[PDB]
Amino acid sequence: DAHKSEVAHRFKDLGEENFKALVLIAFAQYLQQCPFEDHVKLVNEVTEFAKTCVADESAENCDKSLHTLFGDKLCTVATLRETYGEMADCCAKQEPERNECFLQHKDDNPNLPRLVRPEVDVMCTAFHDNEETFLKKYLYEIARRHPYFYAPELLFFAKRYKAAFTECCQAADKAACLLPKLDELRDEGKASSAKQRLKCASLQKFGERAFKAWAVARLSQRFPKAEFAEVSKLVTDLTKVHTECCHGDLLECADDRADLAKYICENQDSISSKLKECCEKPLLEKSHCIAEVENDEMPADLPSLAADFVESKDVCKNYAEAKDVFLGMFLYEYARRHPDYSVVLLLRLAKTYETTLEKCCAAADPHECYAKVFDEFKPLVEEPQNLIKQNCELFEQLGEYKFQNALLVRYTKKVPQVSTPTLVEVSRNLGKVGSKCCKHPEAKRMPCAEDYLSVVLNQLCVLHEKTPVSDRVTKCCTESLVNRRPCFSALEVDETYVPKEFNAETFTFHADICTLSEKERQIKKQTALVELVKHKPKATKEQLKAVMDDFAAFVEKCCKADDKETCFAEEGKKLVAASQAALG
Ligand SMILES: CCCCCCCCCCCCCC(=O)O
Ligand SMILES: CCCCCCCCCCCCCC(=O)O
Ligand SMILES: CCCCCCCCCCCCCC(=O)O
Ligand SMILES: CCCCCCCCCCCCCC(=O)O
Ligand SMILES: CCCCCCCCCCCCCC(=O)O
Ligand SMILES: CCCCCCCCCCCCCC(=O)O
Ligand SMILES: CCCCCCCCCCCCCC(=O)O
Ligand SMILES: CCCCCCCCCCCCCC(=O)O
Ligand SMILES: CCCCCCCCCCCCCC(=O)O
Ligand SMILES: CCCCCCCCCCCCCC(=O)O
Ligand SMILES: [Co+2]
Ligand SMILES: [Co+2]
Ligand SMILES: [Co+2]
Ligand SMILES: [Co+2]
Repeated sequence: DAHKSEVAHRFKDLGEENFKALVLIAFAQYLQQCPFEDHVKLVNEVTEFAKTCVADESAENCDKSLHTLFGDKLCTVATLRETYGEMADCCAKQEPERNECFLQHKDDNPNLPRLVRPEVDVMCTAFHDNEETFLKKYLYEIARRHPYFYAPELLFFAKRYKAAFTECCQAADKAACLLPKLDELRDEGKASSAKQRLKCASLQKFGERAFKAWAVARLSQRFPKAEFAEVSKLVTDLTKVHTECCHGDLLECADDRADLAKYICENQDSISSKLKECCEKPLLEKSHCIAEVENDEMPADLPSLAADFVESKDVCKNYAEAKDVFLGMFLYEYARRHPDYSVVLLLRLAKTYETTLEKCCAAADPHECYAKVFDEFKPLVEEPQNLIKQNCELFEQLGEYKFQNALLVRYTKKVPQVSTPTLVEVSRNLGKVGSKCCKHPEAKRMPCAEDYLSVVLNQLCVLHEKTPVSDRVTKCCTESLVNRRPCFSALEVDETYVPKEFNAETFTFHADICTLSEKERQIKKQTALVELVKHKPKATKEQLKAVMDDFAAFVEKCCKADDKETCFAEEGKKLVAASQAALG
């Protein structure tokens, strides 16, 4: 509907709850150093003003744009120059430039102390006694630490956090219930943040064409019944939405997503049969629902790709008159028939086909030259499939924890220069990827692995390039995204590496380990295993196994011993000397 007041407009569309939550997020992301109660006050002022406008749109300042009003509120902050320095100078600018000014002065890494997780009982009491304040303080705390995380997506995590507390605080064992859930949500939060940045970094580092190629592949998988023309229309729209979201303006990004959501829901008949329930959903949820929609089933009578792309005599002619449209159609056709492939695999095939057409269409006899291009696809398809069966079989033999340890040893041996915390975190996450994706049937394993492997390898690459230690990791991280995982898969053992000198404190343990959680204990042991491998990198899988066995016995025994701490000391020096002798 037409509206005199934009803020009254947004308010009625979102509802009061979502509005108040998003305003809090927006303020926390722009003013990261201001305390909670000042933010609560601002939220309440903006919210009370919104409701003035809902009641009377002819009221003072209700006609103003939400950008103008938002900037106006920031500029009423007293300590703005004293706290944010030159951000105060934004206030001397007219509104087109002012929001741009403010947006540039967001601090990606604010110097804020790590957010500590309270005990389960204190959280549950806080949740019980003061639900609104509990949940909003933390929304504030997370938003100010993540100024670029898309606010509506953060709102969606907050609701799952709320759900976890509702269930687990009434449980018999609260901590056994709650802490796994909070660990999952944190992982998904770190993953969502990873993807968002990775989209923008891909788009800038590699450009639209490659971005669109990725999108063609994925949308053809999701929507195999759609005609190429429609897919291409969605890709073009999807590419522009990303472009404007990567600039970081919330309203712009939200409006764009909701336009694309609106388009897709009006054209369900031309896109997918799986959009129905998504398209009934309210504003913020609809775009989010559509992003996570499941693959539609493929049409029945699908011709072979050979006809248009190998056997036609007009392959070169059709290619030459529009190369990207032709390659787009190739990718569209291949992808829609193969939801079981990774997008990157599909892009490798499309790039192979491109390379082949480029040379073969310049040969005296093209039709001959390019007649067996589909043979080049066999190894490309094989390579990821092999690793899947190979890792998921090993996962089934060992279980998550020991699978993780198998990885620790493998990757420490390959890149021993990486810091111990990084190797532990990456190997654990890689372990979970196996734990999650290996449970799927074959058809679903490769897309699963690609998605989760993408965020884990992003997190590694992000960590690494802030503190570089290995050129080989650098090369894998700075390569094309299509080649990133194969580059990492190709890393060999570093036979050059000179062992880390012995540090007795690293391999001394204490009685505290017995009472720690399964998670925390595993981490202390995994830390030690990395260091063991770094100190003895020529140790055989079987030699380490013997040390790992003796260590298990050491823990088990000293955790039943009366005097725990002298056990750990006395037996500990024994295990260490024996191990040193063993691994010589
Ligand atoms: C989107 C966030 C909304 C509210 C979140 C409430 C959760 C608070 C408990 C976790 C605090 C420490 C962070 C963590 O390790 O999980
Ligand atoms: C520890 C806070 C977890 C909150 C999860 C919601 C999404 C926020 C983005 C990523 C949060 C954790 C990032 C970090 O470890 O610094
Ligand atoms: C290039 C600066 C504007 C950033 C645009 C925001 C959208 C991307 C969200 C990424 C959040 C993670 C933070 C980071 O990795 O820098
Ligand atoms: C709604 C987003 C779908 C279209 C994605 C655009 C192409 C960018 C691909 C590069 C980033 C990969 C991250 C991921 O696996 O999600
Ligand atoms: C950086 C490599 C990205 C993948 C390259 C695949 C090449 C074949 C696809 C050509 C681009 C199609 C773009 C489109 O029409 O949407
Ligand atoms: C884009 C810069 C200013 C953003 C903050 C404006 C103040 C209201 C925020 C909440 C309402 C809009 C949220 C949305 O539609 O996604
Ligand atoms: C696979 C179907 C595509 C439809 C998704 C529409 C939403 C556009 C994505 C824009 C990304 C903004 C950042 C984010 O929400 O993570
Ligand atoms: C580290 C164990 C993860 C569990 C699954 C193994 C993944 C191996 C295949 C990787 C495929 C990703 C997509 C691709 O590069 O084509
Ligand atoms: C510091 C750790 C770097 C090494 C870990 C990255 C490698 C994981 C990607 C591939 C995992 C499944 C297939 C494979 O292991 O080749
Ligand atoms: C050569 C230096 C002395 C080594 C002392 C033993 C430390 C290695 C134990 C860590 C691995 C145990 C993990 C497990 O399988 O539970
Ligand atoms: Co309207
Ligand atoms: Co009660
Ligand atoms: Co625009
Ligand atoms: Co080198």
